Amino acid sequence: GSVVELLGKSYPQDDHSNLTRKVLTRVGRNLHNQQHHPLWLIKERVKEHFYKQYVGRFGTPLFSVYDNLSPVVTTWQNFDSLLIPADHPSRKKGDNYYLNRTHMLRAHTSAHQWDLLHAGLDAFLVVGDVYRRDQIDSQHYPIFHQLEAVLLFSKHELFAGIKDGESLQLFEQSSRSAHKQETHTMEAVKLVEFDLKQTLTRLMAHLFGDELEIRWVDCYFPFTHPSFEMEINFHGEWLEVLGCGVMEQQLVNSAGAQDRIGWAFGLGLERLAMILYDIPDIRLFWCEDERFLKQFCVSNINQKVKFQPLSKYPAVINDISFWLPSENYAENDFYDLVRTIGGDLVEKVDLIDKFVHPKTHKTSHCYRITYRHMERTLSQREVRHIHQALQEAAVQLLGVEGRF
Ligand SMILES: N[C@@H](Cc1ccccc1)C(=O)O
Repeated sequence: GSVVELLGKSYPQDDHSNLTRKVLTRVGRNLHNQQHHPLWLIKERVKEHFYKQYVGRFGTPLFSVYDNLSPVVTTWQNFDSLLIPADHPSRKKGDNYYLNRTHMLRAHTSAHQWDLLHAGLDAFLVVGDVYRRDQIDSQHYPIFHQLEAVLLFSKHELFAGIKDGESLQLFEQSSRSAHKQETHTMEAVKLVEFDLKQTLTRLMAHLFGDELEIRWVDCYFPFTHPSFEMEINFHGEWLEVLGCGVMEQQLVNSAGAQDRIGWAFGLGLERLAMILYDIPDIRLFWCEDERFLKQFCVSNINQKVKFQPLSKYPAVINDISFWLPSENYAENDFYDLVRTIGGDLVEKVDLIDKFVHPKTHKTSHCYRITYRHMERTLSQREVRHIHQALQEAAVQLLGVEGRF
């Protein structure tokens, strides 16, 4: 219709609006605040590291923790506050859940960094549900959870370890390099980067034990420089679990935190939980199967959980092919439709073939859908009927022409 009502507020619909009822109905579910949920367990262990295991020169900073911020944010909060350019590909309608042109469900917990800095906070964690439009497989879900951490330092704290530290400065006017921002001194950046990497290495040792294999990968974000991803070697592959870096000075200065340099990080809770607990499919976080959920009810949050694998059920594979409409088709629109109709019956969707017809000039797409339930065997009848409903919905709602 013309308006969406969410959390007591009204959003007029426009050309950017792309929310689905299934996604909207999970706003407020807050799995990260559900006692004994694995995502809540990871949040509680990370909070304990900051409460008891982080120490600086001036003692432990008191990190305040915000786990109940509304996910409805403006484009300015999600993008402009973090220096994301207007033409950046992360803003595309295909990849984000937009209530309208002005409001969206946050795609990251970094959407709250400016506001919390603007409130005068120098040490904080944000934990919350985040929303992205993407592909369907065992590692991707429309809703996932992140833990954000921000720590700011004055020159007095950063240089407290040396007698003439008061003569050193956070800022200078030089040039941006791979190692630093144009207005940062190398003296400050090396100390901030070291504290960021040391804190994260220690936290991973406090979540996983002492035999973990991690590596730092240099990368880019518009809101940090220098920036890194931490990867964990798991099942023979290097997997990214977080993004981090030295906060861009324009962001810190814009929020009113003058004379501070900071580090920031964003952890993917499902990515970490899937490695820490050997959870094979991200749909298990949303299931109500006691075989999965009972395993995370522990008396001490430091108990090493040894998750017991669930039985794996057979799959039913079906292909769906259709001619795309002349304009405006996006693969994410089809993936959203599969999530709406197929739901948690669908393990993955792969685009396996595309071609252009010589006479009509139309593009054909062929998608392979793997139906596999996490809790039971699927009947051939339920998959056949659901697959047919998906074909009808694609023609009616996406304007495709069936090749069926
Ligand atoms: N917001 C980034 C992670 C990040 C957070 C903080 C600093 C740098 C990177 C993401 O979602 O990938």
